[PDB]
Amino acid sequence: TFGSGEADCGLRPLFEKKSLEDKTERELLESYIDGR
Amino acid sequence: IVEGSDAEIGMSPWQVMLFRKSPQELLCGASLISDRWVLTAAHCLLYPPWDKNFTENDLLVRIGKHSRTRYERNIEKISMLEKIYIHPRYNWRENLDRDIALMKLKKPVAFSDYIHPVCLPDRETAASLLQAGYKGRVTGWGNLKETGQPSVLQVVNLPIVERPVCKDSTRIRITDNMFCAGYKPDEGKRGDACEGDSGGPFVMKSPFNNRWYQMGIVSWGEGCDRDGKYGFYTHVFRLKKWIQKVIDQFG
Amino acid sequence: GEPGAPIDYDEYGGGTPLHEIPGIRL
Ligand SMILES: *[C@@H]1O[C@H](CO)[C@@H](O)[C@H](O)[C@H]1NC(C)=O
Ligand code: NA
Repeated sequence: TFGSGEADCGLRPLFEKKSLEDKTERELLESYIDGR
Repeated sequence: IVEGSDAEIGMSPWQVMLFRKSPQELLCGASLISDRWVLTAAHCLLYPPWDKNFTENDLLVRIGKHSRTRYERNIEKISMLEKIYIHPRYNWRENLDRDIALMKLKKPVAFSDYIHPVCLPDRETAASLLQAGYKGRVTGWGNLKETGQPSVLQVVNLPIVERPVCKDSTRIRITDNMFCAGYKPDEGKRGDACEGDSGGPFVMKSPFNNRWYQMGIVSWGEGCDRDGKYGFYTHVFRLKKWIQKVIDQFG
Repeated sequence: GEPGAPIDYDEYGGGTPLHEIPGIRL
């Protein structure tokens, strides 16, 4: 069954797997932090 | 993509190019969800009002690409399609409800630094991330302006928009299988998908497990990057039981 | 904060067509 998909899905070889951030992913993360 | 920037090498390794062989032209974007399955918009393959009706042998996919046009030796991989599956309740007559299709590759593609599948959301991921104001990322080789093709893959980050604002923005009937994204006029920033970006992914990075999830498919808009208009995206999570049914029965 | 899309599943059980809108982007 497909289920959750690839055990390794969504982890990029040149970014997450090397502990390196891309140039704008921080903008995404900041938008996921709520206001007051 | 309007008002985006060049993608970084390896930034979107699930990005797929759907290429029409004759004439030789970009058809649409798509995304890699496993070694033999590609996800796209149904209207990229089937849109009778514009005499569009492609079959498996009309197209080829190109995976691992960055340049729009250059052959990328030892980087890109070409694949042929074994079978296309269009959602049986895709509404081409009206509003593109259920604008989703799966494509099975004849041979599985080898993963690499440049080729790697994106995740599909579970229920908690979808609940935690599909909130107004939260940003996703859209990528593609589509036009740079509404009225102009990029040399390499483009990327733009856009916030999800509240459903009443989406509905007010358009004359079209908006269903629960769609969401909209883009900046409002008052927000200053700009950006949108455009022609040629259809079928590509809207992804979000989970702050819980560090993985990228495909929450949307580029579906339709009105113009590109117009004030007071928003792009519409297929709601992948809401259609995920169909995706799984196809992969389980036919994978 | 407000939900951008419903957390549920499409199940079994009109309006203006997209192609009539000037400048529609498909
Ligand atoms: C698409 O093409 C197939 C095969 O040519 C045809 O049988 C089918 O009726 C077409 N679909 C639509 C919706 O026109
Ligand atoms: Na807009």
